[PDB]
Amino acid sequence: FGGRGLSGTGPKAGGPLYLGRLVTTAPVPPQHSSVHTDPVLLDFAKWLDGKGARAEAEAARNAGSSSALGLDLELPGPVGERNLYTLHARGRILLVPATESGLYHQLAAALA
Amino acid sequence: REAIDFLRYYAEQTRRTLGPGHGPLGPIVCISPWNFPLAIFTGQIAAALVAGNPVL
Amino acid sequence: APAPFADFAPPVRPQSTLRRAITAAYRRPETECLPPLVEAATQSKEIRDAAASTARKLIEALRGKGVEGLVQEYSLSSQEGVALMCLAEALLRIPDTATRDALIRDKIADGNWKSHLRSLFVNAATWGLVVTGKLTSTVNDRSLAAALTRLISRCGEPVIRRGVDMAMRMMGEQFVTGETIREALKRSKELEEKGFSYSYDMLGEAATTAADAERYYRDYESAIHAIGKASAGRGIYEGPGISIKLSALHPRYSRAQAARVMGELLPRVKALALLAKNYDIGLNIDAEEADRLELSLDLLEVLCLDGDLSGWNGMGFVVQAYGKRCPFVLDFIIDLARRSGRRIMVRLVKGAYWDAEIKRAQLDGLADFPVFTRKIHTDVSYIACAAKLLAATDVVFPQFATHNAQTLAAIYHMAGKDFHVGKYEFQCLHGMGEPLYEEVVGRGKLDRPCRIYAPVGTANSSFVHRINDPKVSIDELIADPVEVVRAMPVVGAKHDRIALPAELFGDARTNSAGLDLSNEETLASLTEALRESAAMKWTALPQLATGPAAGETRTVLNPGDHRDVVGSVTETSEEDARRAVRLAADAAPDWAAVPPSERAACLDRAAELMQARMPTLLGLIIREAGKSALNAIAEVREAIDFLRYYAEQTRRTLGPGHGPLGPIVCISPWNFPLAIFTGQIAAALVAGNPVLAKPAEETPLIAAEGVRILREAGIPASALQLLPGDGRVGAALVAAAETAGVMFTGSTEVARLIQAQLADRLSPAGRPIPLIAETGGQNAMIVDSSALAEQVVGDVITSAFDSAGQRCSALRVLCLQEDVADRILTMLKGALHELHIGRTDRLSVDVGPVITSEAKDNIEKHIERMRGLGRKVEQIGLASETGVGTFVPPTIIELEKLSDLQREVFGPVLHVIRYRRDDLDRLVDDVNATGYGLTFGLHTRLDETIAHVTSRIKAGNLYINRNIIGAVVGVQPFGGRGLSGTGPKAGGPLYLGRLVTTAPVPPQHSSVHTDPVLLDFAKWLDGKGARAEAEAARNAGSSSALGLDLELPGPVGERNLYTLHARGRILLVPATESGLYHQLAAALATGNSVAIDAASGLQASLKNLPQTVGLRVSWSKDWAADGPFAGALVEGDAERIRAVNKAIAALPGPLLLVQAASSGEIARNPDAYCLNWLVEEVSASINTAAAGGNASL
Ligand SMILES: Cc1cc2nc3c(=O)[nH]c(=O)nc-3n(C[C@H](O)[C@H](O)[C@H](O)COP(=O)(O)OP(=O)(O)OC[C@H]3O[C@@H](n4cnc5c(N)ncnc54)[C@H](O)[C@@H]3O)c2cc1C
Ligand SMILES: O=C1CCc2cc(Cl)ccc21
Repeated sequence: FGGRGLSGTGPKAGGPLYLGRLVTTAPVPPQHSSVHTDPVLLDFAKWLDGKGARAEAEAARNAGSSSALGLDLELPGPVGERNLYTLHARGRILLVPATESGLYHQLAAALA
Repeated sequence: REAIDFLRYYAEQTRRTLGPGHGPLGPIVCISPWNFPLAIFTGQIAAALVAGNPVL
Repeated sequence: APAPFADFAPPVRPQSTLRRAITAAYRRPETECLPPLVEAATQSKEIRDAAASTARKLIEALRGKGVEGLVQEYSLSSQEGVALMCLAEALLRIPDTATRDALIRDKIADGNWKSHLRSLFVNAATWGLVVTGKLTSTVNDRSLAAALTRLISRCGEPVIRRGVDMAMRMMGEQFVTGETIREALKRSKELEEKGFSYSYDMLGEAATTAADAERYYRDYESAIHAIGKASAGRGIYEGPGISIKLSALHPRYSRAQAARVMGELLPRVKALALLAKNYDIGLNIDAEEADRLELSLDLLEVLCLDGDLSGWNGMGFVVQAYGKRCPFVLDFIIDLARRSGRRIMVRLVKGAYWDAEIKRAQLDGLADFPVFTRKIHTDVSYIACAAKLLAATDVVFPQFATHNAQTLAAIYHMAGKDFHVGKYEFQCLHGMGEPLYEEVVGRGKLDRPCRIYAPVGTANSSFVHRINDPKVSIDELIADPVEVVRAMPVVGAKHDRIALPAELFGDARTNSAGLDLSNEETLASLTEALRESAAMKWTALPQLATGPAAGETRTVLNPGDHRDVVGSVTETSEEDARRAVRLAADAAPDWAAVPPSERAACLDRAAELMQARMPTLLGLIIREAGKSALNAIAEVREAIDFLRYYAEQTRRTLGPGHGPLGPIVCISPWNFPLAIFTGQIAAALVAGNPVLAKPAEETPLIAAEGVRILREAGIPASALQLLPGDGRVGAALVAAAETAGVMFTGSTEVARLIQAQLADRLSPAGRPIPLIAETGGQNAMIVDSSALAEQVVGDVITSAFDSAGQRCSALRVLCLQEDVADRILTMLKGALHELHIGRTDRLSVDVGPVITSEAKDNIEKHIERMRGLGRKVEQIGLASETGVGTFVPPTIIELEKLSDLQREVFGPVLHVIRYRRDDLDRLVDDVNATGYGLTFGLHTRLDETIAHVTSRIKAGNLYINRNIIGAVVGVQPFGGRGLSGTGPKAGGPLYLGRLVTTAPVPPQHSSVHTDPVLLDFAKWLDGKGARAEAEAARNAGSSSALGLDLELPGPVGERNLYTLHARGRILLVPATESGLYHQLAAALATGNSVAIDAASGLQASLKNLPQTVGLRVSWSKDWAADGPFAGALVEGDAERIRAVNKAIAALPGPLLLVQAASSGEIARNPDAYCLNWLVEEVSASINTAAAGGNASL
């Protein structure tokens, strides 16, 4: 339970991301993964590689893999009901970088 | 029931995930509403506690 | 000049009565196999009670006595358990224990596991089976990576150490008896002292190359010495033996290669048997696929009659009770034992290849399966065959391999009280059967010996699963399959949920039937039919509506041997071609008036005729087109499938409002001279159009026979005219004023010439003349380090060199991940040199000629250019006999970059490039950058790579973990994008709608998804006051089938998906603002972006677009600079449409599917622009047996 916009910050109560917010290093929640890779992230990583920013291109690819964007799960519940849980893009992320590499890392995270 | 489910859910989620590298924040202030005065009260507190934080 | 087909497939020896009885049973209906097995397996009430009691006692012992404890101790999820075992396997690839323990403590236990160790999860499908009992073909590596991170961060080093110790015990001691034969022998002493014996299996099968066969040979030879040394004179019953697989000892172990098998494989088996003889140990020949059974009998017969092997009774042979031939095979073996005086060791098994046999028989369209389809039938078969064996213990040594306590008990009591070591034995698998047979071996138990099948190296129906299932009672486990089967309503009924090959498509249509080229009766019958076909005076004539026409006559030659004259073609004059079109125009109303179901009945009758005539048609295709027998079967099957598929699609769709175009020119290629020929013509005909059939100049005879068959089936002469000849005939047909549509399959360059000719003309209704053009592909396959090299090599060899690479789908560029490139390349070159190239009237020929000398010269010029550039070129050496025809040796060329390849080379030429893992996405970019988009293959076990690659590749036909050729009608609807074609896909549901002036709604053609940019545009339209256009936009959003996602019925072990995607960027050439809005709505509703003609002057009509729509809109002054486009929408009067259609035809790159409407038509007709032609069909075929088995089966 929990919404977006004026309805709150997330993560959802009674959901698998909740405890991760209450620790300084978040764990990987159960079933939290996705085989989808954001295609713009991929385009960004190739651009970084063509630019010689090999550390950032590597970081971008790793972000694309570890992102759980596109997760699409059915949760156990009662008969006669289908309860679905999905991870989507949040929207537009404000990036406040200080350095070029910081910007590449933030952009990779947001694009992924 | 919702309070009970929060307790057991966050307990199981902890058993599935939390290890020594997932350090706590420290004291967490949990401010709850009057419309779910047990369930949301318990859910926030249980989550903060089981993640290793003392709760106000 | 050798007489055609005189040496097609002579058997290894004349088939004895006993051998013919085996062959007769090959695919015998299950209801006919089972009654005699029931009768043979019947035992007395007293014995049945005694057996049920013994089986109960065994099962009670079993249930009253690893990975699951680990999962419990650390609270692991299933994915965590699998991921842990994959980690442990990887850590065990580190040889030095202290080095591994340091890595765990210092790097792995701290979360850094990816940097220190190819995906960790390449074998996760195996570990998944271990952990969960469930099999997947591919691996969710992102889930496993998350799970591994989670479990390490939660549990740390202790869980890793426990996982490592568990995997080491399982892989070193439970999956195998030992990593080496010396180790396996050391570990066998314990159970040999308790009364077991051993048969060692040096893990080895399916040799791909001569070098691999030689490696397996020396593994067997070295093992025989080690086992014989250890046996130390214990003899064949008390002492250990060896088991071999014939497929390990020769890379071409098949009936088609029987001469090489007898000449090259047999001496190797003899040499190993001679060594086993000198040590007096057992040497057992394992049983493999059903199409190798009878071939293996020829080896068994020679060996048992070879006097050099006399005095030794250690030769053994497996027979599989799940096979319908098993009792007849046993009759043959028992007789062979009597004749030879050798006491043949006969291992009775149920069988290990069940899933693969079901899939293979379905793929091959054969009459029935060579195995039973109900497990209980295999159990009855087993017991029946045990009865036969137990009656012959004086001449054979039965070896009852089973883990099923009920099966065991039935046979134990069937055998009765008299026993001595050497009379018979049981057998079981190492690390699986010992708990059961610990209750059997030894004077304190049942006092019967058991031989353990011992591997050596580095299913809810199963007894082993059911024994561990608490919901399965002992009563269920000791149920007598013989009496259960006897009591069924139909004894031997096929399994309800498995389709016979003929019924693969259920009520939709009848699957075409193939021929079993491993069946000696079929081969003998086919030899005669093929020879007879070569004595026929095949002709092709201009067959006009008014009768055959006179013309210039030339001979048609076998491309594999120009001395072999196949027939005569009389070619069509340009004047008669033009007359044919006028005759078709005159006859068009009469054919259009034949009701669609009757037109479809013509197609169905032609399919029956082609099916009946298949053997004769095969012989013609083999000799006229240079095809192998197998490829000719596939081609006739495809023609049958087209006929039946388009007939069914007609019955599903066509009514009187779907008016025909008029005369359709069908230009077909030489590489599928019957199937593509038939498919184009059948579709046009059944859509109500009269057809001018222009076959390739190289292959007119089979075309004439196809027309003869269609006319015999009821197509009137005026509706189907045959116009043999060269491109002048094709050009005359295309240019004829009354030509209303063209279906072309051939080169992109000729398609472009046709498009330019058609651009000058409009239909009677003022629309562009439809062109369906299927053209080339520069087809790639990407292979990552998770793929199985042997599967890859087989699929590459087939995809690249089948039909001499003269498939439009043929594999042109193989992309190998760098880490595995050298190993796969070495195996590929080795497999290349096992191919037999020659005239195709021999079953042993793998690759035939290319079609003409000009084709040969063009291909060879490419190869020499690459060789001149310093590229490594691998070529098979050709025999001198190829000189009389036009052959190109199968060739492998290693390229530096995909850009080194600049043109489609239509021959048996595989290009290989290597890529770094991190460059996969750029590689997909480079593949797409050719502009082609026909077939594409991906070999990987990793879901993340599948999702990534298949979401980025732009190709019409995708293939996962299989070859990329032989697309099946209605299963992999065939056709690509870009330079590869206009679409719609042949053998797909959009095809017929292109051949009528008003397209029907295809079966299953809808989508509940609405393009969101369409929706934003419709809101913008309403904001601007364009209320009618907004409504039309919303209607287009609903009518669009973008997002359609279907699974098509096909064989087990494969998932065949059909999806509708956006085409790409549509060129919009509007005339009015309202026209622009309607065009934009049509394009957006189908997921496309647009480039709008800037010369329209309508820029002010798109002020203030939402950003979402703006992102999809470009304005184009220079259309050729802003492409490639994927289609075009045009508005204007007839002169404007003609001028735009001519300008679009001049655009470089792909042939654009153009739709045109007048402004008034846009206002009047909601379907002025048809959305069928604004989406792109994609077919994806996933081999789900690829991990070794079939989960759902
Ligand atoms: C020592 C040993 C050596 C062997 N050597 C070979 C060999 O050389 N070649 C070979 O092919 N097999 C061989 N096998 C057999 C194969 O590997 C399986 O172990 C065997 O089929 C399992 O049968 P079962 O009596 O143990 O168990 P069960 O659970 O009784 O029988 C399972 C078997 O039933 C059959 N089956 C399952 N479902 C169906 C169905 N729907 N319709 C029809 N049949 C079905 C399959 O054959 C399956 O393996 C060998 C087995 C042993 C123990
Ligand atoms: O069949 C051929 C080869 C050349 C060609 C050109 C056109 Cl316009 C039509 C057909 C054909």
